[PDB]
Amino acid sequence: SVKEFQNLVDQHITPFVALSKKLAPEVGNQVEQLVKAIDAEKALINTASQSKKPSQETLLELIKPLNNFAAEVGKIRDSNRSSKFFNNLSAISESIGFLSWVVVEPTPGPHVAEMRGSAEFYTNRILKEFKGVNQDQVDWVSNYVNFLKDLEKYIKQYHTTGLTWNPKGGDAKSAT
Amino acid sequence: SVKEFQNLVDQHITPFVALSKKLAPEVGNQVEQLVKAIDAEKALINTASQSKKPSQETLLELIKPLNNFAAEVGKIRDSNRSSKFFNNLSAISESIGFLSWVVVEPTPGPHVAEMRGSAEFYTNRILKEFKGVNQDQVDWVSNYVNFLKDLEKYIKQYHTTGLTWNPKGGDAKSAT
Ligand SMILES: [Mg+2]
Repeated sequence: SVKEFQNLVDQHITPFVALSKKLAPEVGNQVEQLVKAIDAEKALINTASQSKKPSQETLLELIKPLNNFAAEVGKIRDSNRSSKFFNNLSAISESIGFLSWVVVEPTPGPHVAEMRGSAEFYTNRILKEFKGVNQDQVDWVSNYVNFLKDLEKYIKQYHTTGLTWNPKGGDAKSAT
Repeated sequence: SVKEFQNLVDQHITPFVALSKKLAPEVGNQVEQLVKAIDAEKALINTASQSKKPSQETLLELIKPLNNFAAEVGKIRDSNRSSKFFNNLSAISESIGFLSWVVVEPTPGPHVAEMRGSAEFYTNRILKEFKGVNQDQVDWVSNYVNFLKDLEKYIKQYHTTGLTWNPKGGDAKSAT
């Protein structure tokens, strides 16, 4: 259920947001958009639990808010090359497509795993630089990597071959 | 060497530019920014061939042009999610960090290979959709993927553990 998705946010994203704001202002701002995107994703999982799978045309419309937060995540990073936190900004900007697992079938889990590999290329740099030197950096990496690992496990149990829609539900081309 | 780098460009990038412009205007526009970045990368190779390795502060300034065109490649893709060629846009935007091999040590080749895996995640989608249907899409993929594979081979041969500087050269910040 959606509570299991929120449990992942509570466990990993919560502390991650705080560490992000503590590390640097532009990392905090980029992660605020990731959090807004994650909230939108939770809402789409809930809508899908209540609705018949929509047409491809309708699906392309439902994903728009997510893609717009992804544009901003990428813009903040690409415009901050001269940040002392560029590897942190990259870990997120180069793996924000994990959000698109909701329109991937039959491999939403592998879609997230691909994006975790891209995040890790940068977070491995952060650990090499900061292990034993800045515990906030180390814990920031742990929270994001664990979030992606646990998101893949959530997908594998609850949306194994694709986001779970409801064949007896209402029309997705709706909202509230 | 500068001439061998240009040879990669002639073999793979030049026909790729023609295919891009032919496929869609936004793909042609994104690829023209990629070419400007490759032109800047060739010039840095030339600079390094004739200059002593500069300070870390100076290296950060020398790569700004490259990074500026990379930001634009990303911007065009992120702004065109309505493109009927989004996988083509993503193959480039998600791998444009291959350009940064010029500041990576001792693993510039693995750096490009990591970016090639990100490009292939998207080009494999293009091939699955278009092999047997649109030879221009197939050839577009082949040229980009072969440019990255040949670039990794070029790095292995001429800049194995890092871009080659000249310890008996001039100042990188200026020429003759
Ligand atoms: Mg990007």
